[PDB]
Amino acid sequence: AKKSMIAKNKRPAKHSTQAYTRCERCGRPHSVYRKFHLCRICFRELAYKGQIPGVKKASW
Amino acid sequence: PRKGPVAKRDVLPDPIYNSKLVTRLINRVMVDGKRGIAANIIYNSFDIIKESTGNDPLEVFEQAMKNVMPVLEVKARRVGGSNYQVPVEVRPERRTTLGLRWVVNYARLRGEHTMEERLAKEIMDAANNTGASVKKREDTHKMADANRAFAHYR
Amino acid sequence: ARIAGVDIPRDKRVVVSLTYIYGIGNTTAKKVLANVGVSEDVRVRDLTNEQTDAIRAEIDKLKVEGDLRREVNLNIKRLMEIGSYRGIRHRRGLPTRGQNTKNNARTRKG
Amino acid sequence: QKIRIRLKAYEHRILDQSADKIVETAKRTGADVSGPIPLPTERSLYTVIRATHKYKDSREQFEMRTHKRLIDIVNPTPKTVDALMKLDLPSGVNIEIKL
Amino acid sequence: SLKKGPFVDDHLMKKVEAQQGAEKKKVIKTWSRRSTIFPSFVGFTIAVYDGRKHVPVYIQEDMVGHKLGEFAPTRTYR
Amino acid sequence: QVQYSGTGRRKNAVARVRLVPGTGKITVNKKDVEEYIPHADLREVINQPFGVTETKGAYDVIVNVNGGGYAGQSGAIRHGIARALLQVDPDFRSALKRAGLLTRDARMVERKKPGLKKARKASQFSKR
Amino acid sequence: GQKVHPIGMRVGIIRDWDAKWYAEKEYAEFLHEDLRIRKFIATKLADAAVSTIEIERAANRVNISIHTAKPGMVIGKGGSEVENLRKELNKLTGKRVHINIVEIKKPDLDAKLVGEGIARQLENRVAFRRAQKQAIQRAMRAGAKGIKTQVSGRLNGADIARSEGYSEGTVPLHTLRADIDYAWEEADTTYGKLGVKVWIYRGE
RNA sequence: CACAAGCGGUGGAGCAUGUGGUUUAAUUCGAAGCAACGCGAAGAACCUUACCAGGUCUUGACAUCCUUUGACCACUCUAGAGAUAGAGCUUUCCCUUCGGGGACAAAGUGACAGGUGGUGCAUGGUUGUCGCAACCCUUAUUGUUAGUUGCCAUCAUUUAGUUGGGCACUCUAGCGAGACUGCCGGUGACAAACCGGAGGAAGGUGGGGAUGACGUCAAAUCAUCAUGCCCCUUAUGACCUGGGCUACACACGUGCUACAAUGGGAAGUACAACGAGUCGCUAGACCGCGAGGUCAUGCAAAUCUCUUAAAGCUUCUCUCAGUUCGGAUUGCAGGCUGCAACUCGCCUGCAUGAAGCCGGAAUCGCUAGUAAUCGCGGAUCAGCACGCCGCGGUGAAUACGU
Ligand SMILES: [Zn+2]
Repeated sequence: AKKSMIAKNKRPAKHSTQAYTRCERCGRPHSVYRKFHLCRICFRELAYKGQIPGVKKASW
Repeated sequence: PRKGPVAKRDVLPDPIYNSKLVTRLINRVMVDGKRGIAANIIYNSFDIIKESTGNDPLEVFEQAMKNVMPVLEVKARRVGGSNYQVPVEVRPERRTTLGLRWVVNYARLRGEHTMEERLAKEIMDAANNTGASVKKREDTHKMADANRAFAHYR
Repeated sequence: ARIAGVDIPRDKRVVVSLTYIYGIGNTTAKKVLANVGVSEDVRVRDLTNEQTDAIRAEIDKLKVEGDLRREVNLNIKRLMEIGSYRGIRHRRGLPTRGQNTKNNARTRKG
Repeated sequence: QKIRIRLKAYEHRILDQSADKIVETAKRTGADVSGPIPLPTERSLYTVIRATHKYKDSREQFEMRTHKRLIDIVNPTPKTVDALMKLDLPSGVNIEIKL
Repeated sequence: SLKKGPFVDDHLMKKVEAQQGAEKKKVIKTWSRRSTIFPSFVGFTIAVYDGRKHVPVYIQEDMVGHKLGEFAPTRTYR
Repeated sequence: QVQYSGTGRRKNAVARVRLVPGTGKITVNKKDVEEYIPHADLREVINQPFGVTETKGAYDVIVNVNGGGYAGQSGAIRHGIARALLQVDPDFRSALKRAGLLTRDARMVERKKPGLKKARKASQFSKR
Repeated sequence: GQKVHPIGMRVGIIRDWDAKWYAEKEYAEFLHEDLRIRKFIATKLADAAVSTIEIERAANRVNISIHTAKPGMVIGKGGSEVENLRKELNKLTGKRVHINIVEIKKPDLDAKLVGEGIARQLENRVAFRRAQKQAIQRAMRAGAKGIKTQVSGRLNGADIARSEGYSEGTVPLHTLRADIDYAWEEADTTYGKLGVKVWIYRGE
């Protein structure tokens, strides 16, 4: 079930400590960055294609 | 390694006595990279040596080193499924390596209330042909010059 | 005999020998010895019979005796005889605080 | 001194280009513009697992640098205000003029 | 540690206030295992849902600071 | 006055040293070098350039140091003192050059790699 | 999985970001607005063969530019289609938008165009061996240092999957100053999905 | 670093955590020699949540169409564990040529929706494992351009780099230089290459990163996402409260703390770097033994704060003991976040004071600022780290040989 849960995520929560983040492309609930609102492996996918401005591969 | 022999790891002679041997002795006492503690220990031990029935810490230390270092070590080897042991000579750096190693190891196991009361006492006992370090040397010389039997044509 | 309950050891300072009575830890010994004015001086108990009675009369104001073991015992006793989830565990030799029993009972169950 | 700029960007090429634009069009009509002083270039770091299901022990790391540049203007004139608040190029560079 | 007043639920406290008059009934059936045992719960018989059933628990006096969940376990070992 | 200035770097620490004729002494950050680096004997590492060249006095040394640890910012002080001595007379660039005392030590802290416990220490393994 | 994305290895070295704006404290909203935009305008792209799209933005206006190979069939008769693009994009972004349409030259030398075209033959029951061959033939005639193609999946609409491609000229991948291009598309004939990849080397 | 030479471990003890096994109403699903087992999970009290027990709905929690049409609400009060139902002010034309279109509740109305259900042996995509060099990044030296919020050498001044002054020095960051067997000696087929020297901050791919060919294991993943075929459809779909995911006769892996004097305790004195901050980081003053609390202050940041680092050094103790070592377990009293800490959080104080005196067979990591040891920051996040990613401080032993 992953189409009712995205709907249930966007309605206002029943208590303060009941809201939680999800990805915005997919609905992945684990390991989302809250500066981009993207999950672990949409970040690595849109960093290539140079769409996220800023981000690039790091080496030092 | 496999390619061939390697360098020798130059050391920096300590400034107090200007003697690279005291540097290696400081490096062997030190544990966990706490070097100032090792330095304090060696200097207190030498103060204890000179103050009590001493002449100079370098002299008695060199003599103790001379009395402990080995001159005939054996190597246990494998041939084709049966293993033995054979004596061989001993190159110089290995000699001082072994000497320092034994002295520190057997001072660490003394049983007094300070590493200095152990180190000074042990290298004094060593500069007078006594102490488990000298007995370790003689165990080595006795293992050699006996196990030359199955070493005579190795 | 010695100064409280039984047998405060010899040869040690008072701030440490006073630990040996059930109910006196380390800061409690400090506070007791400070409400009177007794120091250690130096690594021995060479007190006076005024110092012993001094440090004896003040311990009476605490629960340092087999009057404390009674309290602890009857506490666990009240626990195990109502419901009780904590007492149920007290009766099995199992951790009574929530401890994910995979190894954490070798202390609690040997 | 009662007028000063701040410019942030992700590319020092565009950054220096626009800084020279403003400095040139400022000293053309006035004088005494303090140089484009460089600031210490913040950096961030993002580590991510590069596989969808397993294998934690192989990762890929990203970053995002943010270059900074400072310009202070000394003794403006009723023409510098005009000739400054009008030039606007380019797109992805932050400009923030505080008195 | 709710030193800003202990915690009951309104439904539970409503029911107990309503029966506070006369001799009491065993039908106080609430889920509510987070509530503490106020000193007025004595003598009643609360039914505490343990995830599967409604266990009854008789409130003596020694149980007066604990919670209602401490008297209805959930695991079923041996 | 006349003075001589040099800059010394070692392992995240940078020092700014000043040579000034005097009677032989060194103060760092408005304190005495006996108290600032009172460890045991690092001072006998600091006074080495005077020991090898321009033997051996007399200059008061004033330094400004910041960064690193107590053992890094003494090798840095030594570096700086040597450079300043070089500045006094260029004829010293041989005796100093023979005994090190003129080069920067480029031994920095190696960076940590992912999947490893440290820069090079790996996790514990089990063939089965 | 043992190759890096060739236009993510090179971003920030010799090529630029396809999204050039700087914002802080309004960054998530902007990124998802760009995603929405770009995921919408794949409507006309279904026929008009667009390749890239560059989003810039100002105080409250959003400057857009799209690279296509069909200028008239994307703007209208006298300008009756860009009108609709703007009046539709305003309904999403709630801002002012200004499309500045570019036109692409030499369209056979573009990774997305080539691969998307030679992934439309596979749907019309065409054999793959000559689709890729004619693709690299009409990519070399435009003048290119090298090209490489690859199709994957259930080939011929058959059983267990395999893969095969063809190469022409050199395509150096490890050279950072190389200016290579890349794209990955999909299609079906009747069975599952297929993956078509294409690399073109165009000097540096 | 495959053995050999070494240094420190694991296996013994307590605790944290993952897995098997058993148990259960459920202990959700995936990973299985190297290449599964602090792995997906970079955050299980409710949520997350797929699992279980009770209470509920059926064109539907979510999308399009067509018609009546059209502006939908939110707020208050009783019943209820809530889901929901019953009553109260009312969802009320924003285009008008008098003739239409956007948002939307209900209904009808069925096309239809919905599935973390199966098949990684039907697939795309994304990884693991065996495992050219240069162009790019960072670190080691310096010229020049620019001196604020950085810096203070030549001057007065105060609590002080603070305020007048200055951009010398350090620093920050744009653009350039510099390392090429490039010179000098020997070996060697005079060749490639190797050994030694000069000069220089650096010498022989200076140190480290990114970069992973053709292929191998029908290796991993329908549970990130897509998707061919099969299956469910008043239920395998959907809403709510409470419970597992944390159960414990045991077995295996990865870690943390110790078994003390190179130590434990009390007082004083020092020295970093990477990063984070607006309803966030908290200066300062006071109250509390403490964790903390109150009034208040600067800062959207080289300006203020998190942030006086810990090992270190100097004094005074303690004396080889299951102990002034060790800190498991239990009793009582508090604090903080949160609607709420029983199952099942972190922290504080007083009391208690377990095993453990260096660990067999066997087995692991590492070639230099490395091993060993010591702290600091942040992603995720109300709260919650012995795990993960980075940063710097002190700083070794050895490599005869295949
Ligand atoms: Zn995602």
